[PDB]
Amino acid sequence: SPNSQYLKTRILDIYTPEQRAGIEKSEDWRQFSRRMDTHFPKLMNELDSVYGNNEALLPMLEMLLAQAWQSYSQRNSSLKDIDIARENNPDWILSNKQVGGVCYVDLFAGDLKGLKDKIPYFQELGLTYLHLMPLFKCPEGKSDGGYAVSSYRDVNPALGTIGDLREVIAALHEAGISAVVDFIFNHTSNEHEWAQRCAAGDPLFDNFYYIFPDRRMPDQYDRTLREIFPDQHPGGFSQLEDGRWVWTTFNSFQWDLNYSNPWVFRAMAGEMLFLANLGVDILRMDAVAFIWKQMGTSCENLPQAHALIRAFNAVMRIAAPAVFFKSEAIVHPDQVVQYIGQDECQIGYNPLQMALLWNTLATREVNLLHQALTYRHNLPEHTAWVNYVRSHDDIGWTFADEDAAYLGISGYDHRQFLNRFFVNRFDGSFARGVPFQYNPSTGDCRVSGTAAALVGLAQDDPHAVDRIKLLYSIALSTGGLPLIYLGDEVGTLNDDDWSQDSNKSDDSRWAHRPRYNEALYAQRNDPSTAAGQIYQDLRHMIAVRQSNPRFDGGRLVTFNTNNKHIIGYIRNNALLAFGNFSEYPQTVTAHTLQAMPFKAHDLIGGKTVSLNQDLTLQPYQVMWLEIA
Ligand SMILES: OC[C@H]1O[C@@](CO)(O[C@H]2O[C@H](CO)[C@@H](O)[C@H](O)[C@H]2O)[C@@H](O)[C@@H]1O
Repeated sequence: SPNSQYLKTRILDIYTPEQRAGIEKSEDWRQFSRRMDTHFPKLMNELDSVYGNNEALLPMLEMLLAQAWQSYSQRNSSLKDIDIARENNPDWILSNKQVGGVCYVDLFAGDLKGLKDKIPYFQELGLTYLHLMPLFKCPEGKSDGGYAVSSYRDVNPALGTIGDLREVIAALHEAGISAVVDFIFNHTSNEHEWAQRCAAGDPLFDNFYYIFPDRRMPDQYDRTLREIFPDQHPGGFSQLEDGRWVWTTFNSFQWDLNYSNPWVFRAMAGEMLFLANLGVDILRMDAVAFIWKQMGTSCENLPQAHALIRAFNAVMRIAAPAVFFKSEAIVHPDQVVQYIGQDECQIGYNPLQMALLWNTLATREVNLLHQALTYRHNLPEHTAWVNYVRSHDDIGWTFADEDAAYLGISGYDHRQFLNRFFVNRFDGSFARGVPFQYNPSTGDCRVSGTAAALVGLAQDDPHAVDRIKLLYSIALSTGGLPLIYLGDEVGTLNDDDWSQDSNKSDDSRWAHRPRYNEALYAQRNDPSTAAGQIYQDLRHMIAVRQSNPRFDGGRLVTFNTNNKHIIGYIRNNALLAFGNFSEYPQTVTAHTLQAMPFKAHDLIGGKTVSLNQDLTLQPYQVMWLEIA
């Protein structure tokens, strides 16, 4: 294997002697050279574990590094300052000051210029992080909400131009808001040039995807492949018009990229640099679990997948230190955590917590949630969870069967219950969700619907508003970077048109992808409306979180409340949080509280509370007691 010094000398070989001398003394080169020495060993090691003695590895590597230098050289000075800042503050992601939001540019603000006009609102809300959904060119009609990319460089014309995106990102930074976008690296649309040329037989794009002559191998692979959208097609393959079959983990119009080919990594790494230089702060690593395939395995979470992401991580450490990764791994808890590491994905969605928040609202029992916060919350140094209540996707019950077994709970039976409850097919349910991907051959099913629709706000359940505050209070205080599904802060309901839109009717996820509700946002300052109540509540908690140091970091210690309906935890040994998931008053006995100070101030309600006597919480009430 070649070393950093060797490769760097060859990188400089493109310059004339006179030029070279100049570069070798430049500041940019000094920084690039230093990072090369520090991080290249990791990049080489990761790529070697995956590609081994592949003849294309060395050539691809040198091509990628030359590209990395040009990219870093061209990188804007202001971005380089951020590189230096984060390179020296790896825990910026763990700060209590961070609070994020996510929205579709078209649905929330019309277009990019329109989104720029919303920035003042984002500041009003207190956001320091904004994830904008898929912005680039995609097939018209059906594109999986933009996740079927036809071009990584050309902005969706309906949203604006690449120039508009640059301005948006610049304006976000001016507003103290990091920009977060998707890095859809597991697949492209079947209309992407690479796909067309690969399928057409262009030798330059040979093996850029997985294409088979017939069902022989597809049938063998399908013996162990999980179905993500069984509604769209069985197994993981789709048939071409010419009869061949291509790997399509998701929709038929989304073709899985072939990372067993070194040139594919190089291609995507080039796309990462492009995004990096636009000023992106965090890249949402879409479908990280699926980037490596191996006959006989589930083709998820394989070793090479992790190795590749660590390789990608190394490239940013070298050519754009400010760019961090957000892992999207909605899988088994044991698998979810493996993507999180300073050298892999510094942060990642925490589906376990999100899933259990909803579970607890249904069962009124915090057992599973307590278990999770107790044994699966804390993370390695320099990494953090992205805690959320809802997302652009359905809700999957990804808790661990093994964990549930410890508590005497049957995973399969429990999910059947949860599914029925949230789609209003259970007596007394307050939820008004919609089914998503019911798989007849497995019994699995997910749930679609907005936070408000799932808590009963559609029918005006008097407990709806409090349930929302409760769910969000936990994502906001357990430790990690909280993410607000923009629209939830005013109690936005489901979209009542998607079911009849032929481009959406077969994807119930559009039920919880409503447009900006002008009427609800116009009520956010009125305490008599649900929108105002929800808004002022969330805004208050956001304010408290960002200003109070007791919330800093991502570590927590659970507290036994001795009440199966009340969750309890302590942050920094100074903030004691209680959450009542029962629609009835619930009590934490004075006996249970004997070790606590006699009185404590509650940041939620603002009152001083007595802990030397039974503490009775109102239905769905949450308390943030300062115990130190
Ligand atoms: O249920 C309404 C509507 O949802 C769609 C689109 O996602 O399918 C979902 O619901 C069906 C019936 O409950 C499930 O069988 C299916 O698996 C699930 O995705 C539409 O097909 C249906 O009309």
